[PDB]
Amino acid sequence: FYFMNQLTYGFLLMITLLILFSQFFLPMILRLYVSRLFISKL
Amino acid sequence: DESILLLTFLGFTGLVAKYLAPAYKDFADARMKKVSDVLNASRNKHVEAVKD
Amino acid sequence: MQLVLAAKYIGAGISTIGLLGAGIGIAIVFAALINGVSRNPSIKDTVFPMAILGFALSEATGLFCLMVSFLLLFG
Amino acid sequence: MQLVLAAKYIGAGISTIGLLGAGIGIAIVFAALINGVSRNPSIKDTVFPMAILGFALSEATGLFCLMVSFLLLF
Amino acid sequence: MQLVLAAKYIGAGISTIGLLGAGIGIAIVFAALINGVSRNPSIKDTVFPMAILGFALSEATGLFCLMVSFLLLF
Amino acid sequence: MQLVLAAKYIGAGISTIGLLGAGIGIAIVFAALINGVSRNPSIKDTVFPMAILGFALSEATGLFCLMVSFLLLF
Amino acid sequence: MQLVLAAKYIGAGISTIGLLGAGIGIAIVFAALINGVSRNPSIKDTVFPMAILGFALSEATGLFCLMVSFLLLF
Amino acid sequence: MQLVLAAKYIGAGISTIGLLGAGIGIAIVFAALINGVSRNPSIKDTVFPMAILGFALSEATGLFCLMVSFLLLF
Amino acid sequence: MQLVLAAKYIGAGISTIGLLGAGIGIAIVFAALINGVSRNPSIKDTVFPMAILGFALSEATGLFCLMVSFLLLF
Amino acid sequence: MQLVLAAKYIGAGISTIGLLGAGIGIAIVFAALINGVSRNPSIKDTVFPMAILGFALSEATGLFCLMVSFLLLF
Amino acid sequence: MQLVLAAKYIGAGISTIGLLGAGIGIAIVFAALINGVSRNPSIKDTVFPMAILGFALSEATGLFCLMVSFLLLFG
Amino acid sequence: SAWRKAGISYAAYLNVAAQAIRSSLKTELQTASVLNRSQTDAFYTQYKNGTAASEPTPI
Amino acid sequence: LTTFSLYTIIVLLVITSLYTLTNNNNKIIGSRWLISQEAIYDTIMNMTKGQIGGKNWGLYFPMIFTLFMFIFIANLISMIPYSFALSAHLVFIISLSIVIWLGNTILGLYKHGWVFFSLFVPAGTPLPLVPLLVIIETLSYFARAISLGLRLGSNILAGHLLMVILAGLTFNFMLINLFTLVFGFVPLAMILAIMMLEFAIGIIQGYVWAILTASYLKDAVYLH
Amino acid sequence: MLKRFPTPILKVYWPFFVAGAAVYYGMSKAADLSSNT
Amino acid sequence: SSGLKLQFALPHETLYSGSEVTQVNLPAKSGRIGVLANHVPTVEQLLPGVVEVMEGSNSKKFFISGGFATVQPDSQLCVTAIEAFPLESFSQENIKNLLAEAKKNVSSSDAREAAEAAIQVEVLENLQSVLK
Repeated sequence: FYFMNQLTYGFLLMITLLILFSQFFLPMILRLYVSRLFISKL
Repeated sequence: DESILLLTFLGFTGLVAKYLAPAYKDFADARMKKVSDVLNASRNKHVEAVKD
Repeated sequence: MQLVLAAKYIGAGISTIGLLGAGIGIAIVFAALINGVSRNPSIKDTVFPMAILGFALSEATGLFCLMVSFLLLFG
Repeated sequence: MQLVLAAKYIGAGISTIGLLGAGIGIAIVFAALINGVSRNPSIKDTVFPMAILGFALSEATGLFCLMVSFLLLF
Repeated sequence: MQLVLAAKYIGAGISTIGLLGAGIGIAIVFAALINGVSRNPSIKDTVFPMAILGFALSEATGLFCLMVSFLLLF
Repeated sequence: MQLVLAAKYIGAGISTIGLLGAGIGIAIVFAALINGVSRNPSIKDTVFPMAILGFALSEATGLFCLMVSFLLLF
Repeated sequence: MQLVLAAKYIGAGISTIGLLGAGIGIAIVFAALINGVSRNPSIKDTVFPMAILGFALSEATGLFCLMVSFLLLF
Repeated sequence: MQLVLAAKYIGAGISTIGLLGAGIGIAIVFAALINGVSRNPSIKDTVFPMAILGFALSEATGLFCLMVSFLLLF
Repeated sequence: MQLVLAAKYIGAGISTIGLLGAGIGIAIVFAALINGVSRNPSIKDTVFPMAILGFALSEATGLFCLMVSFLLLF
Repeated sequence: MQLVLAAKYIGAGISTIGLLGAGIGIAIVFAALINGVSRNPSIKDTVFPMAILGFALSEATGLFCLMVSFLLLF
Repeated sequence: MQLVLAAKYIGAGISTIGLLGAGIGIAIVFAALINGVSRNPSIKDTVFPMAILGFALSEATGLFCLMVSFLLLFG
Repeated sequence: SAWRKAGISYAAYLNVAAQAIRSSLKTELQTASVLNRSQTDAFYTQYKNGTAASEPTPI
Repeated sequence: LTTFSLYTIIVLLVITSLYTLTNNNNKIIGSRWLISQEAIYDTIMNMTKGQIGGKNWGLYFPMIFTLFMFIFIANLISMIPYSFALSAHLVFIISLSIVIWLGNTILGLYKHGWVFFSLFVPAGTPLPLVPLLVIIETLSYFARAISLGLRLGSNILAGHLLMVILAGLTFNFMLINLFTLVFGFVPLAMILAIMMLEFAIGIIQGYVWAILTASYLKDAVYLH
Repeated sequence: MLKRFPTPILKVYWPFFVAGAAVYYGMSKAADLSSNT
Repeated sequence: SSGLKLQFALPHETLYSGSEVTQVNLPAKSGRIGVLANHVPTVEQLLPGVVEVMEGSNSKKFFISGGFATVQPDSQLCVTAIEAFPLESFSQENIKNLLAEAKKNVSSSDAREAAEAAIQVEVLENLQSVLK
């Protein structure tokens, strides 16, 4: 029945979270990594 | 029929507030104090290096 | 209808012995527990919550067994 | 309805032999108990309350199995 | 209703082989006793009471099994 | 036709005991987990996911039976 | 109506194999007896009487299986 | 014709439990894995590549019978 | 008449679970590989062809079993 | 006579899994090979023809089962 | 009595896999054979008669089952 | 065999093993270091709490 | 409108509700809501650093992150009793596994091509089982594909429907005669243990998904 | 809000996107061949 | 390490001490154990028998009167024992057998002498395998 429905909105939100977490949520914590490392190393 | 699983959920979350919440509280407090202590100590150390 | 609930009862019968690995499983966990304290005496209070971890989830599989035998007995 | 009580009877028959692995497991419990006390006689009856407790709750599986067979007879 | 006493008989037959678990396991406790005292000849018959206790309760499983078979026989 | 629903029920019953193979398997993982730590106490966190990971691989095999029961149940 | 003695005979057929692994178990007793004495030759008369004690009132319980195969044969 | 799909239902029921020992067997690979690193800590990421290989092959034993259940489902 | 193809389905059901033993078998061909090669890390290239020798010709026998199912399905 | 060919089909189904005796059995020989060379690499080819000799006259016994299947199929 | 030849057929089918009790059993002897010579390389010519002696009187018992199957096929 | 119960300690087990190995010597290769290595000349005397005396026996 | 796509919108709202309200004004100190995300990032980081072990190991580290978190969050919403099954749509999860497997095959053929078919020979073997070792490989090659999907949703679909029908147990136990209230505490603790199992069958199974496709990434990227 | 970074998802994650489009086309074939059950 | 550090040590002359080696072959309590360049840290008591030491060079054949093999966790295997031995020259049949008969005679004496003489018969019969 809703094979197209679930599949298409799942594809959209999968590629959405791909680009979203990639561009946003991994480097927003990698900034914390590099910041704490650069303060500790001076 | 479905509110009984809700009752198990409420009792389980009560046990979570009894058991899991102070443990994660203490883990977060310990890591917080550790990172804050190291971050203060490195700064004080190279302040003393500036004084040297 | 003179046959279906009788077959339900024998289906609850064959779905009762799958907790066989309950009566093995947790027990042989305890067996290594008896080994674990024997070759290492001060690890007992270390391992026994983990072993009771190694109890609990280890037996509940067999629970699934008899709840099939609880459902096809009744519905 | 001549078939259904007889089917309850053979259902209690097939729901009886779950104590096979129960006896196997408690035998492995006592076997490791002998092997543990052979290498540790010094700690014998500290393990043994825990050993017999795990024995109790672990044989209780087959106990519940044949009382399921009992209620399936009834 | 010729089927029902016949099915009692075959239910008795299938409710026999749970003692096979006892029939294995009450031997292996004494087998581990052989092994343990061959390892440790110091403590032979202070765990032989525990060994025959595990024997007794471990073959009581098969006792329960064939008495289920006997009560479904008659 | 009066048998095919009964055939679904007893086919669900014979499909059920596959979780048996989970319920033994996970156990020896925990047993090896004890022999991950009895002989090596300093490595247990190393195997604290790595044992239970194996749990989730064995448990799911048991979980791949009863629901094969359930589609024949429903 | 000649179903019931046929069922008695197949009931003797299913009350039969519940000694089989019992014949394994006493056997591994003897293997353990080898692990008794090929490892520890000094333990032999310490074990082998009591060990064959372990080889008796163990396996006779398994022999109970085939004597059930007589009482429904008659 | 109300009987042939009944028989393929119970044929899917008997072709279910072939996972059983495989659901054991992957675990026993894991058992050796817990005795692999607790014995040898510096092989931890050498065996765990091939062992999880040997996991999947031990899956490849006991999975296809499962889908024999599904194709006989349809 | 309706049973000649219905029985082929249940024969395909029973004639598939032989991989079960493969699900027990080749596992130790990996698992004794583990505690073998954890015991000697640089025996690996010595044994990993031999193990994948001792895998393959020990597995295909079970792969015969469902093959006997396949011809019995078609 | 309409039933005897389907009976032979399910007879080929039940005369199938004696390769189970291979499907674990010969595999454990290779398992004993692995340990048998991991602790002892210089005694590989001392055993390895003879051991693979011990392959054949085991596994062929299991092969007997499925050729029985053919004489109960054709 | 129209079934009794098919009864013999399927009785031969359920008396076929007793070679299972051969097909594993002698194999463990071969396992022990390795456990002879990998443990004791000076025991091989000691054990290689006896172990292959330990072949016959094991697996022939399993052979019994299928030859019973043979006398349950035609006999 | 049952030297652990009846005979020697394991150090003395290997000592008797060394005495048998050096006893199985080539007499050309059995040097003076071998015979002096087996020159068991130590004398043990068990004293008591009152500093009593046992026999100075050849070990 | 579909409740399923609305549930995916609720998932994205929780994704907003994991970092924006977490981060108090971009602070170094790492508050309590951020410690959990730190632990997740580290336990995926140190995992796939050792798993695929490549010089180019981090290049799929966001992907191995974001394929986890979907299963991590969607098994935190169906945990509610009054809810509909999120990831128990086996067509969806198995199709996700099909997408990941086919992307792995296209990556391996674009990276290696004909020598990507050199994965069919794991080790040197003597002759009468050299092609057969390929075949059981190919027999496992789609089994590498099919199982990982057909092993996640069949977990979750087996769980909550359990807590449906065993709720029916409490509809079949606490509806017979009044002495069912006597010693009727053990089905409550049994469903408690099933919920303990359900958090595991969400979280740890999502990690199983992650670790198995991480192994499959090392399979497809690196020819042995 | 969050500092947007040009993290590589087009020059890296192409074949999984290609596989998603191909599975959409396979679902077109399936829902035009097996959705009438 | 590439290879292994063998510390083959005796009370009179420690022959190898961290010598780089590929394989050791030693009669321990569990039987003849061959150990390659890497191994688990493992402690074994050594039965008197033939040790074969294979290196980058060929494999030397020594007899050992028992001892201990201990894998120091830096892959340094220490063989700590008593007796070294040539190819076969130190072994002489007339020396062994004429003493072995007398040792079977002393094995009939009191248990302090009998157990030790039984050990000596065992060692000389193991040395018969060195006579080969």
